[PDB]
Amino acid sequence: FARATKYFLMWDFIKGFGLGMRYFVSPKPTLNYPHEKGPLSPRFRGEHALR
Amino acid sequence: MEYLLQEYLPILVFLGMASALAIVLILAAAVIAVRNPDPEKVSAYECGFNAFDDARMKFDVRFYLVSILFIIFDLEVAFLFPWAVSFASLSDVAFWGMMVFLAVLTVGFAYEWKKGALEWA
Amino acid sequence: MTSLDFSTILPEVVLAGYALAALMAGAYLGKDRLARTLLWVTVAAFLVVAAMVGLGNHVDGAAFHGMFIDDGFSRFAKVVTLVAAAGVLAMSADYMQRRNMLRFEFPIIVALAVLGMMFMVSAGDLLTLYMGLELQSLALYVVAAMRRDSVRSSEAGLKYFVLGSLSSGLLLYGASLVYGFAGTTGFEGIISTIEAGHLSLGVLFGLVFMLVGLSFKVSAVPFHMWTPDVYEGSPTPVTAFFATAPKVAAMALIARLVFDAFGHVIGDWSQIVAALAVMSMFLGSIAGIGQTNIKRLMAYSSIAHMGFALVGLAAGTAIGVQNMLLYMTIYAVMNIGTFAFILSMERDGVPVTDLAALNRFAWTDPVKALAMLVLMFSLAGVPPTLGFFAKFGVLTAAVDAGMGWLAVLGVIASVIGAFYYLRIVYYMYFGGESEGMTSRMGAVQYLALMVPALAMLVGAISMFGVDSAAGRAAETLVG
Amino acid sequence: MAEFWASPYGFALSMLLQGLAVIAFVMGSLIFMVYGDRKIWAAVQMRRGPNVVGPWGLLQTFADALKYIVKEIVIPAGADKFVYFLAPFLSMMLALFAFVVIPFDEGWVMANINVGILFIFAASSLEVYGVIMGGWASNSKYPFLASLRSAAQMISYEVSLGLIIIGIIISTGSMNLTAIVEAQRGDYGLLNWYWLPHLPMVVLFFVSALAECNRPPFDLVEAESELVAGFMTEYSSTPYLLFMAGEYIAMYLMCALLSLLFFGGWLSPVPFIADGWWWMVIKMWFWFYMFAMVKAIVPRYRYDQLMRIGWKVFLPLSLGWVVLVAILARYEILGGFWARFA
Amino acid sequence: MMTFAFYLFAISACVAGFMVVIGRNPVHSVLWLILAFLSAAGLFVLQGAEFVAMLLVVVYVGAVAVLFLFVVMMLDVDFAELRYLPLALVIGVVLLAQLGIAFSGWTPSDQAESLRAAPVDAAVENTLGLGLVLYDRYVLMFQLAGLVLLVAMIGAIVLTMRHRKDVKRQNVLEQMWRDPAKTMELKDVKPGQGL
Amino acid sequence: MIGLTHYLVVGAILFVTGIFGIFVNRKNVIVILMSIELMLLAVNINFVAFSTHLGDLAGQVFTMFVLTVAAAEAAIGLAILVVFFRNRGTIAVEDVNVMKG
Ligand SMILES: [Ca+2]
Repeated sequence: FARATKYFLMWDFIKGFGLGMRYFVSPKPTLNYPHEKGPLSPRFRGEHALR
Repeated sequence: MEYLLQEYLPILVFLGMASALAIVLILAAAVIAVRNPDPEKVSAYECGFNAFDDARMKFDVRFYLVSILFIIFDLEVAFLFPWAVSFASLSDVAFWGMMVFLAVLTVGFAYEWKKGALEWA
Repeated sequence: MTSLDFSTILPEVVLAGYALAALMAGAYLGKDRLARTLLWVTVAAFLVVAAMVGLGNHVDGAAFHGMFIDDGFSRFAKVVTLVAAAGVLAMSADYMQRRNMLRFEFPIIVALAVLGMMFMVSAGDLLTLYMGLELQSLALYVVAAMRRDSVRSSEAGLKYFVLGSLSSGLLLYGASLVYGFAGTTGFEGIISTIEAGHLSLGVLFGLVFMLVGLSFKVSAVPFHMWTPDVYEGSPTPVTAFFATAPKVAAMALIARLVFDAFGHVIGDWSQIVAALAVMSMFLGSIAGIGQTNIKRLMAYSSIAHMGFALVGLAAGTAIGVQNMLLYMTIYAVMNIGTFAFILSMERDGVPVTDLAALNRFAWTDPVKALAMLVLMFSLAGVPPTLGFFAKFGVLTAAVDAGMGWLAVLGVIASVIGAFYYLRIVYYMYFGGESEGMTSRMGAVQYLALMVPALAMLVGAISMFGVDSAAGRAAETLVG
Repeated sequence: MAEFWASPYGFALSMLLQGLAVIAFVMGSLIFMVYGDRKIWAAVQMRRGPNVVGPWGLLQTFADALKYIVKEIVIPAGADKFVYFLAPFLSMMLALFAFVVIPFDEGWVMANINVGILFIFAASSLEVYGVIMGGWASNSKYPFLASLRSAAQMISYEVSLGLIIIGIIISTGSMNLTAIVEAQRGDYGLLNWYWLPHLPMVVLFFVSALAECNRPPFDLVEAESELVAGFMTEYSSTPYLLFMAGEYIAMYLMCALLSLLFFGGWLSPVPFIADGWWWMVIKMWFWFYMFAMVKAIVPRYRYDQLMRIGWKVFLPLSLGWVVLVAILARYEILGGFWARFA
Repeated sequence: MMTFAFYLFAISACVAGFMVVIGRNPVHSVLWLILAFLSAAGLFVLQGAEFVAMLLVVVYVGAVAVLFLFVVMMLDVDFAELRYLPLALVIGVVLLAQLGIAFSGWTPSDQAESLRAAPVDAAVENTLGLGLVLYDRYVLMFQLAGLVLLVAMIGAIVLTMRHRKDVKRQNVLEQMWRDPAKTMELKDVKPGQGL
Repeated sequence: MIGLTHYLVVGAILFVTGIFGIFVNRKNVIVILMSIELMLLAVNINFVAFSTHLGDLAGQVFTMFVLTVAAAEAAIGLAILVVFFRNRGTIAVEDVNVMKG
């Protein structure tokens, strides 16, 4: 019954909308490539070179 | 009639206008884009492998019965539009006659539901 | 709607109320476990409604701005329809259960068909005629096709639906022309405008379209070809229904239309009705000779008998209508008796329908063959049977109207038709080598054979006021 | 100029100019709808969305549109060629065509007809034929399956769509769209709008609008994870562009209807600010924002489960509401709160 | 102009109707049929019967789509290669000619004006006018129409209803009642322990 | 100038076309159902044409009820066709022919 009542009032959809809006106004982790780059550790295996 | 000229002629005019806009958009690529068809390009898509057959075979429609009942319910609701528009002027018979009409509808709807006609074949 | 309007249509509301309540009771309290109970409550309901229609004191009138006419004519027709419908259901109950055909919705569909028939015979308006006819027709298509595993039931429904819809379209097209000419759908308005000096081709076209549309429902030639296939394909209980109640309602409707809307142009429509009657009498008689299936034979029997009934209407008189009413009453009784026997026919526990199965049946079950003998001579119109007096009445109306040529043609076709009824008697009593057909009849089905068979002889002594009742009913219509 | 604007020509030009105003608004809004739709999903998805093509990505839709104009039209070998090109044409044309009766302000309507509600229903439902015919005419299995789903979708949301709004007609006493707005005028700003007396039908209309627009959770005729692109799998370049244009124009029409039927159209939510077309556009874009947010937060139904909602939930509820509203309006319960007719 | 509007709708309907019955492609017949109904709706508007013009489109847009469903459900196996036509065209022409001759001399009865049950009022909109007579004067027909529709409901279910008993089905309410707390639980499995 | 005769002529053409569709069709029963719908559409054209030219609403009232029966007829027609297709595997008109004589 409690679960039936909450589904009638669309509570699961309301919670999703609220969660979506919390993400909506939150900072984005997106990098602004090519101006901003991902992190590389010293161990990173990239292009080969002869020293 | 004035009502026809003032209100319905614009619908006919805009029907042509919206049609012209849609047609011009199709012809834009037909005239500008490069056309280079070949047998592989124009073959049917089925995710990279050739289709087993085309789409001109019989196919069971598991909601066929609900679609038949859709036709019936469409006419039932149609009788409500003149009633709703005339609601202010309805007589006592005109009002309760609709209630009887809707009660007969609900008996039919309760019969469909109880029979199981709303579950797919 | 006034309280006087509602009182007038009360028998129809009672039937409609029962059909709705029965639908919910069947749906919610057992479905097919109530099928047998709903069938027998429907039989009681038909008889109760007939008592409301036919008993007590009645004063003729109209309701709903003349759209519904409650007169002696409509009351005569309703009673016969309801009692014939009750008889068909009662006699078929055991058969349908044994054959696993009794859905709890079958009684309800029949009840709504009868409801449509009740509005047909009381129509005082083109729209009332249409809505009553269509409620009946739609219910008849369904029961024609209700044996789902039978390809022949499916084809019977398909042929009936397509051709019934075509006839309905022709009826509507003529009804639209009549409305355009007269400016109204009410028959009292229509009759006043359709008169000798004002019959344009348009309004005469309307009458032809309406007449042809209706003449389909009584299987008048050449609007008959549906009948043999539909009679054969549909379940025998449903065939028995088609043969009795719809034909009575449809015949009364035609009389209602031609007298209450076209009553001042009798000369114009009488000739058309006569031509339909002639073609139906001869084709039904001639085509019946070539039948080996008993159900398909009854269709041609039905077509020929409707031709004779149309002879009474072609007279265009109160006596013609009176005798058409009596003819339809006697015809319905005869078909109830015959289809009671046809339902019983079976070999090795499966139903059988071929005529050769009747060979030497009189030496298997003497009383049933004797009943069948009286019915076949009654259908052939041979004295002393009540079937003869039915033909005598319509022939009397024809001669009375200066249409002896029609009466002469009618009796000649009767002679040709008498052959295939005589042949059934020949098979039963001195036919060829027997294949073991047995007649399985319960008490109710048994009485559905004997009582109509007795009525064919007892009715020869006294009609018990039915002939006098038909005369009063005809007067209210014709005036 | 008076000698001109009274003539047949000045009358003929007036209609054409009015028609261009509608096309300009609907097509111009289409630039920002596709952009705004994508920006809203991205914001909910911890990302940016289009932000490089023009300032903050604001020219993205121009780039997309132009790309299709110079993209090759591929015609499937086995396709029914006339019906193949008729389907996209109907999809875009009819959605735009429905706006001919949409009012945006007092007197800002191209066609002020008495049956405006029914005309909307006629045009929007006929638009579904583009999806049904587009899928079938391609003559391949995935578009064929989507074609049947489109017919199923119509049967699901239309059976109760009429009933959902019958209450608003009862309260108004008219099917004229302008009349419905005027019935929501009063001394209490937004408290006179129909969303309040018909609160249940706002939910039912919004959900039905999502299904009518093939939008999540009812994006079943495309359904990428099941059908590759559904009815559009075999369409390219501008014919494909027309299907997307029609999808957004149909969505924009539902945003107009939501605002007209339930939120007073161009009326001001507060008494002290003036009424005008600005309120209509603000409400239309709020409801578009709701369309975009839903796409970002819901999964997809099975199309048999959509049919359950239409027939076993919406149909009994809308039917019950119509009867309830009729009683409340007939007896003027709460002093004609549901009886706005004169 | 009214003349141009009539012939646009008139030619469209008559041509569309012909294409419905003589074309060999059943899906093309479906699309011709909807064009005929739209064209007839255009004619109805010209005459001022706007409600039945709009009602006709609303009803038959859905109904024609259902017809498409049955065409593809029962599609013939010879789609790629999909009579007494000469005599039939002769009887059709004869019937059409007879109707044209009857309509040449059409004139209503001189009493037709006085017999109108529901005279039209110029100041009343079409939908309101119909609503004033449909549910009061024609209340008996209104109720019979409901029963006509009920018979169709019963018949369709009686004739055709059946359900596959070999496919997997879910009860939606039982799906929505599934409690995650009850359906999943954590177990303390000791090292070396199997089932 | 468009008068009543113009609409009656259109109605007559559609009516004869719909009747023609029934008795010339061989390959599909659904197309017969379409022809029946054409025939009933022609009837409504007559009723609407007579209604508006007489200044009477009865013909428009009649049209609403013709649509009601048309809807019921289509529902039952398709249902009967479904049971035939299940029993025969075809819906060709020429295959509805087992009963004859
Ligand atoms: Ca009379």
